Amino acid sequence: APSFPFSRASGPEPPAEFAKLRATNPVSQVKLFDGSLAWLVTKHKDVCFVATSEKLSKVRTRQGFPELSASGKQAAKAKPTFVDMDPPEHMHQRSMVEPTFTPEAVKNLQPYIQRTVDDLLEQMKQKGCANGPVDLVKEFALPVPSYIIYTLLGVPFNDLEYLTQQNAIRTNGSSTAREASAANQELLDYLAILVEQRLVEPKDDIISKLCTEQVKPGNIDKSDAVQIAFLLLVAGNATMVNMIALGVATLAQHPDQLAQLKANPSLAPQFVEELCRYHTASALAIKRTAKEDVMIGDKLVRANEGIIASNQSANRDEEVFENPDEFNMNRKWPPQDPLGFGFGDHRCIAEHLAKAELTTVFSTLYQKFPDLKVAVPLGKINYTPLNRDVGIVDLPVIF
Ligand code: HEM
Repeated sequence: APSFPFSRASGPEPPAEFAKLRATNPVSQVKLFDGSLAWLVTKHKDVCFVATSEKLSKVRTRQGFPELSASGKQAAKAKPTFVDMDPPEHMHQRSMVEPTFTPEAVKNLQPYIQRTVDDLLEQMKQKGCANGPVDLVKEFALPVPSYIIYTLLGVPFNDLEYLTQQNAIRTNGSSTAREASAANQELLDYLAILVEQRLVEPKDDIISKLCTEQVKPGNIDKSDAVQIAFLLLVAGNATMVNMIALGVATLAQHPDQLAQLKANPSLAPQFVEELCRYHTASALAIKRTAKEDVMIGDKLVRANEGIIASNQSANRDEEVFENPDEFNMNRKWPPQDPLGFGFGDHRCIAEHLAKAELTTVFSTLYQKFPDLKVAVPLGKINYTPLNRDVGIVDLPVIF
């Protein structure tokens, strides 16, 4: 059994194993870091089954849960939030915070999302690039989702820049473990204080809603509110940063499609849909353990065996998406959903917010900077390490 996670084939490409497995062995066994074996599911139809089967569990203290690193094994000890829950506990807690992320709520947020993107673009303009390229990640891709989710949670404007840097330090590949855990503690301590404050005078933010509607009535206590706030911050922020940077790099690689976006910004929604299919930047979140024996394709998965469902592979599934390895914002879409945001009950709570952010970015960025160019040769883009989810560490641009 091959070791898993697989490495990406190159900077921007998924692992090569997935295409071979989809063709010859779509439900296979892989070896995890601790020597345990898990089942790996690679086809779109089987990923959807894994994501919805009531015979499968996300509870991480069940025997056989497929942890991918040693830190995940000890993270499993903590009291769980809804990301790690099965029905009916899952939707009991998830529903406490879902109101902010509904399509209607996200529509109402659209002026604020646009103003955030406008302000940060204008800041970048004023900084200019007269002394060399600027890092689109540091200057733009990192603060845009950070400022928005921090603001929704309830962080005041003056604290945004410090907390944005601390969260970036958490996931920066060159941070030492001491730097990353210090940044982590800094975030948790800040959130505990903000929870104490909002318990005394609620405002109009997510933490206030949790304090007023759940903590004070005693449905949860204040430490649960901190953990839930923390989950909403760290679950998707690094992914959002990567998607923004990957969209710029991808457009630099497909000049003809960038030219269409420049001439018709209203193509931004379709560009975003294809971006999220092609660059599946969160590819290791659909994990389960079997509560009962379950048959997947031609394989029997026994109770207490772990399953990893690759939505990355599913998003390149030839049986669903014609020419899946071509980036084509003008593709015709089949009836089946792309799985960039997962599937089923656990499907990303922030799918609509994330797409609204991405759509706002790519309908605005080239109207503001029509001559935006990646400043280094495209073969020299600093992608995330090949053993990690696809992403971009820094992206020098001029404009
Ligand atoms: C492009 C941006 C993003 C992508 C590609 C993405 C992707 C995903 C994926 C693949 C999952 C697993 C879903 C499943 O189990 O089927 C997920 C879950 C989740 N994501 Fe996102 N995400 C993004 C942005 C965000 C943001 C901005 C937030 C929070 C503000 C967020 C919060 C969550 C949470 C809380 C879950 C767990 C949901 C549950 O189990 O009920 N994500 N996301």
